[PDB]
Amino acid sequence: PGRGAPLAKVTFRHPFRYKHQKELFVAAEGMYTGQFVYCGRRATLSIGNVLPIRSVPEGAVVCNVEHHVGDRGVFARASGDYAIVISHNPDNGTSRIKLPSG
Amino acid sequence: MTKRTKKAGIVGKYGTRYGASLRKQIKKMEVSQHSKYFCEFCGKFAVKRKAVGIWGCKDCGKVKAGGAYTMNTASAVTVRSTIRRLREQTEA
Amino acid sequence: MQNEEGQMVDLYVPRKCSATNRIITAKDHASVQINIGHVDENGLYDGRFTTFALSGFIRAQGDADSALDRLWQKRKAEVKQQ
Amino acid sequence: FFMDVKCQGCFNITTVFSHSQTVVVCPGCQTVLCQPTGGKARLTEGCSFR
Amino acid sequence: MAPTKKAKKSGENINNKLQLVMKSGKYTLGYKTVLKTLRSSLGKLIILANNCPPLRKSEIETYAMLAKISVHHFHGNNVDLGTACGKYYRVCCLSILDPGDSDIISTTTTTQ
Amino acid sequence: KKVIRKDSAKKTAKKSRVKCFLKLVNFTHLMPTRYTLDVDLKEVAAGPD
Amino acid sequence: ADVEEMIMKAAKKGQMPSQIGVVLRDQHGIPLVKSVTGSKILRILKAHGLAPEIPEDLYFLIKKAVAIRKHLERNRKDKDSKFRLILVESRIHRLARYYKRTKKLPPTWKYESTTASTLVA
Amino acid sequence: IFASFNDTFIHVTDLSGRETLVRITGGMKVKADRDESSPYAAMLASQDVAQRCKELGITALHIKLRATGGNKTKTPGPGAQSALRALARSGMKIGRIEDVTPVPTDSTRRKGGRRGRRL
RNA sequence: UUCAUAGUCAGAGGUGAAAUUCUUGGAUUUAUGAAAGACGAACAACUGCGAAAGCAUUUGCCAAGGAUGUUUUCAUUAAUCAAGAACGAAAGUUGGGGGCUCGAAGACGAUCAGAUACCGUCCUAGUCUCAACCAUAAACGAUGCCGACCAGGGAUCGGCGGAUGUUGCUUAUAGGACUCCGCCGGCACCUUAGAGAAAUCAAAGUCGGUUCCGGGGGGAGUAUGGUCGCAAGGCUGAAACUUAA
Repeated sequence: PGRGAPLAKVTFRHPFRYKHQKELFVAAEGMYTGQFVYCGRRATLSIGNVLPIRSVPEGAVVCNVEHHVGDRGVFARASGDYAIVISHNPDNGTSRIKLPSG
Repeated sequence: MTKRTKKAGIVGKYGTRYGASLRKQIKKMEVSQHSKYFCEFCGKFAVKRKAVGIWGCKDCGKVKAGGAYTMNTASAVTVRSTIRRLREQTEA
Repeated sequence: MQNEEGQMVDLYVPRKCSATNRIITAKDHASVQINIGHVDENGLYDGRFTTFALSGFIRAQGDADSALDRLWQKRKAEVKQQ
Repeated sequence: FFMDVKCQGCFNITTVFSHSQTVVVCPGCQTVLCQPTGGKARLTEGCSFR
Repeated sequence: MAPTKKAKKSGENINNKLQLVMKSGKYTLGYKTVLKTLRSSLGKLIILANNCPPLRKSEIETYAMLAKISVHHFHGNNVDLGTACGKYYRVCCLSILDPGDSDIISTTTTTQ
Repeated sequence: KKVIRKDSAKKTAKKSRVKCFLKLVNFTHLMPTRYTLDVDLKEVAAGPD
Repeated sequence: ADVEEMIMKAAKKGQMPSQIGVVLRDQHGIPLVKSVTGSKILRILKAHGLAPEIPEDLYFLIKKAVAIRKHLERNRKDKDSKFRLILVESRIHRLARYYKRTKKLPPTWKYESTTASTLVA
Repeated sequence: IFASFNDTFIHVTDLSGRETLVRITGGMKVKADRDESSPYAAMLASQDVAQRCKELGITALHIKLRATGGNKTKTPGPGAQSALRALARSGMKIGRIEDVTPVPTDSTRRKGGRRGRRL
């Protein structure tokens, strides 16, 4: 209700202690029950997976982008929006993203 | 058609009251959701709307995110295709 | 260096394999006859060729247009892969 | 047309049609004969017209 | 077309000779009886025509392994394989046995 | 594979054939994925990748 | 004259039903059967033959049409943009409507089967 | 010794011509134009200008720093172009090689007559 | 194009001539590097292919269709067809993503008597992608679609029958092509004699099949009603009257 678009309920089950797991992550277009979600650095480049910009190929539309690392994701949130990662290169220094405003 | 001249879908919801530019759009954009849809997993003509952007197949029960009004659309399709192409160039 | 490998990658043997493929590819068009090129793994051309026609002849043209100057520049390339 | 052919290996004689549609197997064992192909089947047996 | 170049999907000519098998086929239609026939080891080929769920594809594949089958993932839930099999077929899982014919299983024993 | 959950109720036990096929197929997926890994590792240890 | 020329190089009666009649029974395929043996012998089948019994033939045109239709229907449930494709699928369905004019007047079973076969194998 | 090196570029637009003498490194030593002197406009579009510019550059380029060998590189056709080169000879610079290397039209494919600017 | 970095000075941009614009807070022009978006130069040809609209990076995948050759099947099975139904550029429309060059309208400068005009700068939807509409274009080959016959001539592509050896590969050898003729389908030009009003066509021929459809111009592809479309509009479709064209 707080934004009028859907979440996908994800479990997430991995261990340790502290271990932390859960929950209702932001939906992308095309996420369905029974699809796999991968969250991290060597996640597959598939819609719905989360990973650092460095790992993403240039020219791929992304959402829930961080301002700052581990803030978990700020830019591209609202319904049908997306940022576009234009540049990287192996960019040690900077990844250039275009937000939906341009 | 049946007993319908112009056409309708929703248009009774307006009645005579309400008005035209907006009526060209709104039949189209509620009714395109209403259109039984074949589930991407199973294929049966099950898919129906749970909420805005939420779609669910009655037979298999697979529930999906999608456009507000529609099960899908051009934009989602394009994004998936680009991602797949990028992964394939990297694999190379 | 490694970026120069990673993008160069492999040998004289892959230049030939690459030449071979562009010659198969070509025909499509009209039928005749001239152009092949292979653009590398980073950013040079391995070579450019004078062809008509065939699988052995253009591996040869590949071998030949990969003579000294072009041959040497993959040999520089390939050494940099290390 | 009609064509009498003899298997070189089999050294046997057989009669096969010209430019056949499928692979021609030696009746003696099953060695290849003429081949269909990518058209115009030709061949690899020898003789003359029957 | 040529070995190294231009379009080609000629493995799909399996469908033409399968339809042609199906004509007088011994066959098996639907999971409950497909399950009876694959557990009787009889089948030599199965077709799975829907984007069948992990659990519900792998069970058919394990029966295929217990039998002596090859698994054709037609998998596109349109099911135009259903044209042959009877087009009321909105979902299709299919086993092939003695059609009174059959190079078709041999034809598709090489992939493309 | 019951999670069971509980009656007297309106409950929803998770489904009997499906949670054995979800374990047996997890195991039927674990045994080839282990065998392929056990093959891939046998082949990589012997010669290539 | 034509036929007589072939008789002298053939075999013709008695031998031929046995030679032909294995291959039909693995499963169907009449033009394939003509392309094996014995060569001379099977050529003069059409110049002197009734022919023998089979399941299929009469079905095969319909069977093959249903067989293509079910895969084409998948690619008419993924992306509409294949505008060339819709009238490939429509052509065979509807050639089937033409075929089941002529191979419906001589015999029973064909009338009954050929409505139903459309979409179900 | 004449290592003799000084790359020269001829930059063509129909309207006007300007030279920049660069080096291998990519910094620009000097450039010279029309309009450093008075005639401007439809006095620019001249080839006379291409000469004057071709020289105004050179006279420096050479006495002080002293380049001699220089590779001539030019871009597609201006009125000034031919005349640009022609003065490089009388430059008392030894022209090393001549390369035309323009930018072709190359699939700058749009309606906005992008294509036309290029030969 | 944008961003960053290098270097650097008094212009640059633009045209008929100029100005708008850009411009010292260091531009532009110049070098290298990154990201994004668009398109496929060179190639691309009297050229090939799809039913048509149309379609051009190479490359990989699924799957279709027309050539041929076979003489296998139906053995003349077939053909066209109002209604029905499908596809149907661009531009418009609508949701959502992207949004670089471009770019209506609009903002302005010059012109000029006026310019809201050509010409210049700037500029948004659009251009584009996925979803979904529309049903129209000088949708043209200005030539409906089916079949038969009736002149040749230069070669173009595909295959096919080769003939013929050689490049050239490879190397038992053979095609990719090449000297080199013939067939089959399309193409187009060059190009005929009886037709066409002639221009021309060699199909627009000589006369047979079949559908649609035509009505002197303007009024008018308009009115009104029905039908489809979100709307734009489309299909459907007259008269009063006016004129000696």
